[PDB]
Amino acid sequence: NAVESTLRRVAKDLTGLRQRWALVGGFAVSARSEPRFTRDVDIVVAVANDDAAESLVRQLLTQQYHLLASVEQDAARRLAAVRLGATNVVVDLLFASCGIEPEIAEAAEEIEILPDLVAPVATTAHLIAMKLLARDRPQDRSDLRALVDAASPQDIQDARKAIELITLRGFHRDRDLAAEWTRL
Amino acid sequence: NAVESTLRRVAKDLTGLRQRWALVGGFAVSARSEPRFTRDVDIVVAVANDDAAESLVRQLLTQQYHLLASVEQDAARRLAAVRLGATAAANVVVDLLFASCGIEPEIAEAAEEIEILPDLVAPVATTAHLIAMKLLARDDDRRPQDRSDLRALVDAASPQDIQDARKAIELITLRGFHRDRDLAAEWTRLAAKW
Amino acid sequence: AVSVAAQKLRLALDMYEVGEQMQRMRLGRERPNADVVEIEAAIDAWRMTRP
Repeated sequence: NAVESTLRRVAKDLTGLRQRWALVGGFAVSARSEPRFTRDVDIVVAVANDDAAESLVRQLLTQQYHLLASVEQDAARRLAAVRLGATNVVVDLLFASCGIEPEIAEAAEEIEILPDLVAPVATTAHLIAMKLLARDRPQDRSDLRALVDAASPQDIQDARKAIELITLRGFHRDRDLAAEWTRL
Repeated sequence: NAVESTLRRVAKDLTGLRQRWALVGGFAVSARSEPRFTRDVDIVVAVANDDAAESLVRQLLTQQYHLLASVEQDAARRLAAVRLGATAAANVVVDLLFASCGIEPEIAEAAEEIEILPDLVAPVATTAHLIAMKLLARDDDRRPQDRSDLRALVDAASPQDIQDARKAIELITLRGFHRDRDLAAEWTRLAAKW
Repeated sequence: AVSVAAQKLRLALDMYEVGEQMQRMRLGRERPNADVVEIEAAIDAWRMTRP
C-alpha cells in the first residue's frame, strides 16, 4: 500500500527530526468522521518562520524526498507549503497555509494507526476550520459536511475559536469566516 | 482489504442469485473516472415488485448480511432501498436501490460488464445513468459529492452518454420519480457554472 | 483495542489501495497497447498530480 508506506516513512522522518506535526487532509478527515478514498498525505508542520521551514525542507531533500512544488504567497510567511515526492505518494507539508499550524500541531492527538505506525492526528475542530478556509478542490465541501455531521457541540465551539484565530492573524483571505461558520 | 473483500463478496452473491444488478454511486464513477468513494457500495437491483425486493433481502440475511435500514416511500413501489452491513462507523456497507430513481430496470439492462478490480467483473451503470441518478440525488447541503461526481461524469461523457442521460431523465420524469423537479434544467444551470 | 479513529484510518488506507487498483484497471482499458511498465509509470504520474 503506497500510502501506508509513505505515512510510515514521513512519520518516522518528522519524528526523527523532533518536528511538531499533525496529519490533516483526507486521512485525518476519515479518522474523525467518515472514511473516503484519499491519495494525498497532508501534514501540518509548526515552525517559526520561512528560514526554519526551508531548513526542514532542505534536510528532507537529503533523505530521499524531492521537491515537486512550493506554494509561495505574498505575506510575512512567504512559504505556505511544499509538495514532496518519494524518490510512492505525494506528501504536502503545510507551514503557513491557514495560520494556525502551531495550534493544530499542539492539539493533535497521537493515534496508533497500525503496528509501528503512530501519528498525531488533527482534531475535528481544527479540520473544520481548515476545510472552511480551503472551501473551493470540491472534496473540501464534502469533507466539511462529514466533519460537521460528526462534530460535538464542543467541537463546534472549538472550531469557532480556531476560525477567529485564523482571522486575527490575517489568514482569512478577506472572507467572513465567522459568518460562514454560523451557516454550518 | 475490507473494501475489496466486500466488493468481491457482494458481486459474487448477487450474481449467484441471478439478479439484474448494476454498480452505481462512487464505486461506479470510480470505474469510469478518477476514484472518489466512501464506505457505501451502492448497487441498483431491478426487481419485479416490493415482494421480490423483500425476498432478495431475506435471502441475503441468510448469507451473513445484516439489515441496517430500510428506505420507504408513499408509492406503489414502497421499498426504495435497503442498507446492509457485511460485518459487525468503520464498516463497509451495501446500499441496494430498488425504486430510488424509477429506472432501475433500464439501469441494469444497460449496465456494462467491467473488470473493475483484477478478476472482479461487475455490471457497472452507464455514464448516462450515473448522470441521471446524481442529478436526482443531488443535495448540495448534505451530499456535495453528488455535484462533484456530476462535473467528473459530464466531463467523462461521450456524445452518446449525454443523449442517453437526457433520455434517462425524461423516463424518470415520465414515471413520476423526479420529485417535482426539472432535472434537465438543474443540469443546465449547474453546467453553466462549469 | 484499536480505536475508532484508527479503525476509520485503516479503512481509508484500504480504500486507497482499491482506488489505485481501479485506476490501474481503467488505464489499462483506456491504453490497451500499454505495457505494464507504461501503466505503472502512468500510475506514478497519477499520484503526483494535485486533487
